[PDB]
Amino acid sequence: GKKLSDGWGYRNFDRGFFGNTRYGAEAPRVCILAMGWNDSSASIATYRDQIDKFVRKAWGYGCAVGIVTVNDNDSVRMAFELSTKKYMADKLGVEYFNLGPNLTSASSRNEQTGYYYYVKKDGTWDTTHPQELGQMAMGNAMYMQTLGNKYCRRVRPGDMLTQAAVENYWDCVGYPSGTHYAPQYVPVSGAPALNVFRFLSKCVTNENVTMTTMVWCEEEGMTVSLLEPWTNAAVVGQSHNIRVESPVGKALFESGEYQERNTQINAYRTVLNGKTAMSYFGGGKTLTTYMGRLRKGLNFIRYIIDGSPTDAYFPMLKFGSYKTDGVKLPMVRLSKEPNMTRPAPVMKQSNANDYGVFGEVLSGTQFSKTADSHLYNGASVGYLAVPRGLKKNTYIALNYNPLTNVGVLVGVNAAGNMCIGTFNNANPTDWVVFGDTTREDKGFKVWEYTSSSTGAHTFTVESDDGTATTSAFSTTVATSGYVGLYNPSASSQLFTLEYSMTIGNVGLEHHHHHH
Amino acid sequence: STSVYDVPGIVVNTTTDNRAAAYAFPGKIFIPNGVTIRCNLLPDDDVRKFVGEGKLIVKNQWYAKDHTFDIAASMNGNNKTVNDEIYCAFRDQTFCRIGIIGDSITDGAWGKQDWSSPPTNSDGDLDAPSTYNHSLSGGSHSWTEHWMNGLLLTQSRRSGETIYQSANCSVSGKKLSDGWGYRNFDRGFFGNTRYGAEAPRVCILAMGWNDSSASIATYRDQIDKFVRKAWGYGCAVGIVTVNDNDSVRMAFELSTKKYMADKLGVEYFNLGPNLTSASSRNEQTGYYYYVKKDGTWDTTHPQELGQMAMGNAMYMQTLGNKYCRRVRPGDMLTQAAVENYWDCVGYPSGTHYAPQYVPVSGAPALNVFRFLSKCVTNENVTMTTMVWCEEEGMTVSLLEPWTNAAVVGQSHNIRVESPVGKALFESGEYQERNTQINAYRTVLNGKTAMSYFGGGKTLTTYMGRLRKGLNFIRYIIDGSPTDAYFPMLKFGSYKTDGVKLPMVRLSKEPNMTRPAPVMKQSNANDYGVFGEVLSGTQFSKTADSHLYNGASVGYLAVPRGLKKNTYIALNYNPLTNVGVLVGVNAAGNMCIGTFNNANPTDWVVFGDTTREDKGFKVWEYTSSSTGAHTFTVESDDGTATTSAFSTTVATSGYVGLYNPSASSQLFTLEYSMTIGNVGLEHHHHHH
Ligand SMILES: [Cl-]
Ligand SMILES: [Cl-]
Ligand SMILES: [Cl-]
Ligand SMILES: [Cl-]
Ligand SMILES: [Cl-]
Ligand SMILES: [Cl-]
Repeated sequence: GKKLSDGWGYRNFDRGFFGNTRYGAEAPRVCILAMGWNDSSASIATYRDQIDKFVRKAWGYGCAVGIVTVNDNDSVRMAFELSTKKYMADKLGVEYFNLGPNLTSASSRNEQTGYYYYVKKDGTWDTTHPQELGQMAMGNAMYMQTLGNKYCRRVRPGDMLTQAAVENYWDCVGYPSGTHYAPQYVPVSGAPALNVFRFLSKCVTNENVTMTTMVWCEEEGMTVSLLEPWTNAAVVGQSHNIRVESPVGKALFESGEYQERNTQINAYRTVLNGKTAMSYFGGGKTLTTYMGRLRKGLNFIRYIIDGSPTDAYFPMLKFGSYKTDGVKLPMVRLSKEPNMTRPAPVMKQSNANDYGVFGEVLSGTQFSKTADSHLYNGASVGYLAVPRGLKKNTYIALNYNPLTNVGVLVGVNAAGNMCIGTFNNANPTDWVVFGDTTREDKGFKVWEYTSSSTGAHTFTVESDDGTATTSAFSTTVATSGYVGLYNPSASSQLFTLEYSMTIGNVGLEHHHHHH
Repeated sequence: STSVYDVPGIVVNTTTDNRAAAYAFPGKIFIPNGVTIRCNLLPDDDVRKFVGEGKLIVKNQWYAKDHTFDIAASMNGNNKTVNDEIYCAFRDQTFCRIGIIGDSITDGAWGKQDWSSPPTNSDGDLDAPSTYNHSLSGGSHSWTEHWMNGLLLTQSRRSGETIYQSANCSVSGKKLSDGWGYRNFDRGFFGNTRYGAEAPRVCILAMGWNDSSASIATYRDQIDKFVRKAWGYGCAVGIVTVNDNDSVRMAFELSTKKYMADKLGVEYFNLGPNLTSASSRNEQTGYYYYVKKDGTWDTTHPQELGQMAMGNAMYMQTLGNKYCRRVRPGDMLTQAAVENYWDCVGYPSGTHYAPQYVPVSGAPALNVFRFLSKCVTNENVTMTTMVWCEEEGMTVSLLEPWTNAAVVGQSHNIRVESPVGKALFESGEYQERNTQINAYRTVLNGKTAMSYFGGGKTLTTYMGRLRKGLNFIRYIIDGSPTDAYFPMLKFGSYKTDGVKLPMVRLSKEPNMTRPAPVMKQSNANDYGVFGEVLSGTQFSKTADSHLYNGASVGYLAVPRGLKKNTYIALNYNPLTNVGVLVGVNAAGNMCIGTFNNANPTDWVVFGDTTREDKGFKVWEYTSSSTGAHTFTVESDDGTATTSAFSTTVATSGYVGLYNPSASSQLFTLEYSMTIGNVGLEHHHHHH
């Protein structure tokens, strides 16, 4: 209810800063003039003079002065603010800020956000005084226009946050010591993926850590994936997890009079949450976790490592879009050379484009790689179709990792049965054999699911004639990779197939009985 | 400088014309603060003769009138700003005459094929005295007037009053190096009573192209001279580069006009980039933008679409900056702060209505909105907005959030034009060319879903592709409505729009009484009204209708068929519990029907009684006549077919599964909705 035209802001500069010993009883190092909305009946000239008066008082007392417009939701106020606060900021040579645009973005995400941003507890409409999420979106804009400008990366689909200059973007606080650790760059080798990295960044903590970062999404519909580049001495079951909040701010108090409303809004802010792949598969690995959708504007990312680790490595983040993420291999028909001892990807890119660790995880192409796990597992569906079947001793490879030479095989063995197994840097020793011995050149489908309990990739194979089926194969070893072909037979053979990995969020069931 | 009191021949009063004495004196003249003299300056007289903080009384050479020249403003700048004046005029609702001094491009070539220059005398200068208005004549379709169009369309959201008007004093072949722009400042503005016979509130210097043989230093000095004259007479000065299509001119413009704009502290504008975008959209736009009526190539004087694209850039760099949203695929324009982006003019009253925010409920979609914006009109309305597309290949969808008391058949329609401007005159000598170019501008047009399905509903309409740059969106509501609600707009891409559900195999629980979507997102991501309409994913929703209906194809495949009393749901709306069912009934026949918040009472049953676990496809089409969604079902063995099902009730929703049987069952399916534009037929005979 206070106005700049009244002289209230000018007077209470003294009373507010000099008169408050908790505020230091002195001029503040930074002084922000944020008034404007109340005064629209006052002349442009009048208001300009009041701004001049205010700025020079603050200048004289040693303050670094800024001027900020906080809201853009009123047609006339926008023009007024431009002619006074923006005008005087330029003329006086003081920094100008507008939080309005980001409020508009956050509040206009869909058909429901208008409620969350502008509807008061008494059920009335107010775009002048935004609700909790609105106040956060404004603060987020102010952060981006200050420290965020150099310390927060602006991202679009296709971008990656790597292990380089992590100290710019990440912190690493230990629990319970509360130590803020400093990143180190160490050379890594002795495993194919590490030889790709050459160097990773880490902290030596010997305790649980919380690694946080922020990114600014330039577009709606964006997504994020997690790379845990070296799971060192981790043990399966530890509570490693990750969480994304957007918009960002001081969390509402989960207590008091408005505990329910506050819990509701915080939950709404939390757009992603769950266990990482490391929690499923343990140490000595390099693992990828699909997470899901982000929000336009500022996103807060909190990453927890459990089990009191000696070394804690910073993760990398890959950004995509929910409109294109997945794996999409349209129908292809191609021959492969005989006497192979190693599966080969159906569709390759240049090594400069993808060296097979993280860059093409669920990127949604004919070149894409699956992920080891999802934040929301047991909700996605891998699908392979081999319409004209396969020759004997000929197989399709699923989740094949050319770097580690590990993947799943499915096809027709020498005896003419269907079979599925784990190619673990050698021909499988865990073959699951099924159906009659006449499976050559007969079509089948393969469906892949994941367990939200174990992280295991479970496979169901069904011949088109309905005679040969199995779901008896499951793996926690060949959990991600590319589609490949394998021809260990003595003759060149044709392979016809398509593959698609569809991402889901709500868990789905896929069981039926023999009846 | 010399003090004015020491200069021979000067008389310090307000009546004696000190002009002859002042310019007979060879040096500069200092007039102190608070002191005014009469100096009847002639248009060629260098106003930099005077320094200090005094004032001149300057007689109008064409009307019985005087003008004040402020030397302090001329010497130090007046701190006025083009944007400041334009935004101030919007807020204060005061008149804002915008004057432009320029050359051929700004004159209006080739904004319309019958373009002509302002009248000029035998000396080559603007006629004065004058009642000429270029905007109503040969320069009616210059980029300046398209710029005005954008301003006036933004102004329309407050009032019907025409506060933005141009004074385009631009003549082809004229130069700044000659001193022509400096001289004709006076003649153009003072000498024209239709232009107010005074300095304009805004003054734009748009010259540049002609002068490339003149020195950088020479040209800088001419800009300095011009700006200070305009400063002294009270103008908010801007400098604009209009074209970027010449390699050498770009560098020249940077070293003079951009350079001096920064040094003098006046706003700088470049319309070039947007011209480049619009003109480089594809392999054919080069013709539309740069080929003259005589079949020759000219990238210096763009055609009609080029002039509009330039004006659009100028609008974006002025009022458009706060009053036009910049969009990319994924963005939505909602019901919040519509007054910033929309107007609402009634017909025939011509009233400009003000938006109201009212609480809504009593229907699932309204409970999602909680609040909508509307106008109470009791008459037909036209709602217009503009958006700026940051990318090529973008699309738009329409949401009509509450169709209130609408009746089926009313002519509600929507139209998109891009680039934007004053429409070419559909008459005269170039009626055919003009009609052609306007049609080309109009990138989308057609009936809305409300026109098909009527009142008491919430409806979505897919529209189609937009253009990079400024897009004009006009929305008409017919049938004299009491309430008119503002629509929301969702933006996508033509490369990804549709519905795409790859092959999925999943089981569902027995004894359901409600279909359930195959693939869900979080409620925060999509609450099922508008956010995922044709977004092109496994989560996406279909639309009730298209601007271009009867051109798209829904496709469902159920390769391994279905168990008895088990169905796939199409267009299922979980909010209203409404959708289409197709599958195998308890008797073992195929069937299709409308699940209207209950099991269907309109079942269409066909085929023999052995359809269990036998594959079928389903094809969905729309009528451009009725808006109805018509279905064709065909079993893979060819024995069971029907096209006898049609709905105007279950017109949009998600893919779902329905298992009312007593056992858990597997469902294998894929679905795709492909958007088309040219209408297609899909009928065959039993022969
Ligand atoms: Cl207030
Ligand atoms: Cl006020
Ligand atoms: Cl100056
Ligand atoms: Cl004459
Ligand atoms: Cl010219
Ligand atoms: Cl020249």
